[PDB]
Amino acid sequence: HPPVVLVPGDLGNQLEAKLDKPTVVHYLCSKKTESYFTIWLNLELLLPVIIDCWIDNIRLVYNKTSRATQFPDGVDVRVPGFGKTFSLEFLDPSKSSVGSYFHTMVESLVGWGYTRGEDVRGAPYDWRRAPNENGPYFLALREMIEEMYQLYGGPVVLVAHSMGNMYTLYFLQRQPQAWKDKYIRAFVSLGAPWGGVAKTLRVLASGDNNRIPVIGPLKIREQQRSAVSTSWLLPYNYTWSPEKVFVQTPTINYTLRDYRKFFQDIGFEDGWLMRQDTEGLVEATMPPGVQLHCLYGTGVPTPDSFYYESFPDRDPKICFGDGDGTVNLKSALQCQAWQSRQEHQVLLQELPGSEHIEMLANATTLAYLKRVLLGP
Amino acid sequence: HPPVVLVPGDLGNQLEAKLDKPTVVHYLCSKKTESYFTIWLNLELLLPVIIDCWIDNIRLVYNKTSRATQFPDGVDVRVPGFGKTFSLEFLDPSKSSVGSYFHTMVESLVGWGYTRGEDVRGAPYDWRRAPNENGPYFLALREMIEEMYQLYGGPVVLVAHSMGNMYTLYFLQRQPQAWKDKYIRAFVSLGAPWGGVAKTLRVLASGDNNRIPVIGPLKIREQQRSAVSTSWLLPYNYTWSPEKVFVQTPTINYTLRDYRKFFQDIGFEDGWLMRQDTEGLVEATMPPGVQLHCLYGTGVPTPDSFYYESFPDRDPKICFGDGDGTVNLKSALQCQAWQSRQEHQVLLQELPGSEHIEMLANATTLAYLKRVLLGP
Ligand SMILES: *[C@@H]1O[C@H](CO)[C@@H](O)[C@H](O)[C@H]1NC(C)=O
Ligand SMILES: *[C@@H]1O[C@H](CO)[C@@H](O)[C@H](O)[C@H]1NC(C)=O
Ligand SMILES: *[C@@H]1O[C@H](CO)[C@@H](O)[C@H](O)[C@H]1NC(C)=O
Ligand SMILES: *[C@@H]1O[C@H](CO)[C@@H](O)[C@H](O)[C@H]1NC(C)=O
Ligand SMILES: [Cl-]
Ligand SMILES: [Cl-]
Ligand SMILES: [Zn+2]
Ligand SMILES: [Zn+2]
Ligand SMILES: [Zn+2]
Ligand SMILES: [Zn+2]
Ligand SMILES: [Zn+2]
Ligand SMILES: [Zn+2]
Ligand SMILES: [Zn+2]
Ligand SMILES: [Zn+2]
Repeated sequence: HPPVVLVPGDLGNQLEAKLDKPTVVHYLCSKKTESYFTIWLNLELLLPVIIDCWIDNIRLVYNKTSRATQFPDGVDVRVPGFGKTFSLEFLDPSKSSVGSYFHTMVESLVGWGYTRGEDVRGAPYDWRRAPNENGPYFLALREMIEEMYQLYGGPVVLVAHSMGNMYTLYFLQRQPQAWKDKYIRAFVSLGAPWGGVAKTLRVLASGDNNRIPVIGPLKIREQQRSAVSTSWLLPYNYTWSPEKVFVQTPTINYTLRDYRKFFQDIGFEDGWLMRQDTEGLVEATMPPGVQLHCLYGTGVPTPDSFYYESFPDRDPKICFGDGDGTVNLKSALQCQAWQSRQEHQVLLQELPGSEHIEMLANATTLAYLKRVLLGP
Repeated sequence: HPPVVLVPGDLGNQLEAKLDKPTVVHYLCSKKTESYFTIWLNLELLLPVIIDCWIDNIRLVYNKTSRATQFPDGVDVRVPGFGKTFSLEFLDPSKSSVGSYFHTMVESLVGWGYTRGEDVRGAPYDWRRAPNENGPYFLALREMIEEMYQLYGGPVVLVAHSMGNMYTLYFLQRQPQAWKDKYIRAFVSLGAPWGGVAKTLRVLASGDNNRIPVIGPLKIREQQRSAVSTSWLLPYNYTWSPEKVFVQTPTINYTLRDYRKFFQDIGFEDGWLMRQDTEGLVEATMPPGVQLHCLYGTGVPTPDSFYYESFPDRDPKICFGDGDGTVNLKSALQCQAWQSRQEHQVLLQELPGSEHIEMLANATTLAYLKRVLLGP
């Protein structure tokens, strides 16, 4: 069986932090820690009495001089488990039911003959950032793939979920074709947000605590705005219409042509700079150049626009379209466009009724993956 | 897949003729024919008893008043199969092994999904002339390209062999940039004689029957001198050195500065006029202005000069340099010069050991073409 590398989406692998901060926002917050602690996912840190401490540690500071993000002073954040699977099978070190992520898929692979950290390996990353600030991650990923090719006697299958598809596409578009032809067997794409997702507007405007409801919406908005990866997934012109209204107020309508004014009207102009930094990272029409399987969910009510009666501090009324609940269905059209652009096969597989996160543990998803890896 | 137009080199497509001649050079020659007959390639016409009849029909008459060529009186020559492929896949209507030309490439294209005369079409022409006398051909080529763009939903890839590269470069240099940006996807150049070939001197001086050995060398020289395209491919100053000696006699040495004296010393002053007519057709330093793939053969002994002990009626001693057997390797330098001169990519691809004619049917050549048309 071919070696496998797993690339998670946003919030899709653990993060750890160590503190030696010059100041704290509240006298209850720790200034300095003995060693690293799990900052995601750790329910203990999200209680209302100390939720402000967690925000001050997991947010990113944007630097206009360098056009890059920085951790807050004295805070280090590292990504554990690179080349392994534990930080990616469960999001909470206690391994709760809520935080079960890649575990079901990893367990299937091991059942088929794989060995964790050997011929199946995870490629976690700091999903708060866009690819332009994870240069070292992609170098590490290339070396891991070359290593796995040598050890297990064949090219590697890349399995990416959610935002990880955009990380993997960025990686593949920038490797030479001869390298991909030698080292990559296939690219299995699970719920890829090609061209952005409409819910990104709501995330920036008023926050979205859907995946971690213990955090108040205005508190998580502080962290979600500071993450470059949020603005990176704003809707793109090569998928959406420039006339499409994503945010509607009694006064103004915001299309994808109005991101500059949108960021100014929500009091977060740094978002516009991060959109500038990230809008051109993924080439609009360049295919990955490897055999591709695009698996996408349909039949799940998916937010396509938002109406605010009180903008932007009150939850909006959501208007729903088709998709997997997160990724709008029109994103799958991008996969179909790559057929004419590359020789390698591009297979599209609709998953009716399969939700964005739940497709990772779905038996139909795993059945498709099994045919790719083990053959007929 | 992108539409494809095939442009042949010299001798690279069939020619047909119809006769209503006022006189014949010999009483065995036909004066008037019922319909058109194949004049190239037709081995029946080349037997020694009637070889003079064929010369009198396929030669061109140069007219000093008009600075143009004319068919002999009462002879019409037409180019069959424009927009199709039959006149260009095989040079002999019997389809001999010798005359198989574009057939292998066309067969590959059809294997990849193309359809003869539909999204792959030939652009044959009267290769006896230089571009200044094929004005209507280039008009027909532009209309065919615009038609193919509309019918098949994309810009066209031009695939040219041998002299056809100079025809295609002449065409592209003279189309507006906005037109090429819309209608041309890429230009694949196979064995292009950028800047002339040294063997042209030998052709004019004493004839060269290498591609059709049944014709005596002094007889074919009559036809090759009368063809404007011969003088058009004399070595050019922007490739060769002005001090390079192409023809050596016990008395005189001929460089590219001596073409007028050369044409006088071989008793063919009309050639000097045809060189004047054609020396400025292709601009020396103007790039094609489209994405370009320059495929050139190396490692094949290529005539670079000639020594005559008896000038110019006896076969010379040949001195060999590097190239594809016909095109000297320094011609590929012209393609490398165009990188700095245009925005579109200029790719250079050496073909070690690939002969001028044989690269058209070579699997490595077709493999390169496949990636251009179908993508990675
Ligand atoms: C931003 O980066 C610049 C250049 O690295 C550095 O001088 C400056 O200290 C940084 N800004 C902050 C707030 O750290
Ligand atoms: C798993 O995916 C299949 C195919 O999309 C879908 O029919 C089924 O409802 C999903 N399973 C669950 C539990 O949603
Ligand atoms: C050459 O062209 C001139 C002008 O077109 C014409 O008058 C003359 O007849 C032509 N010469 C021959 C030999 O046909
Ligand atoms: C075909 O081209 C390849 C690459 O240039 C060359 O190595 C090989 O010798 C050629 N094949 C023949 C039959 O000449
Ligand atoms: Cl494939
Ligand atoms: Cl280009
Ligand atoms: Zn996602
Ligand atoms: Zn609407
Ligand atoms: Zn609506
Ligand atoms: Zn709607
Ligand atoms: Zn040639
Ligand atoms: Zn010499
Ligand atoms: Zn020599
Ligand atoms: Zn020499």
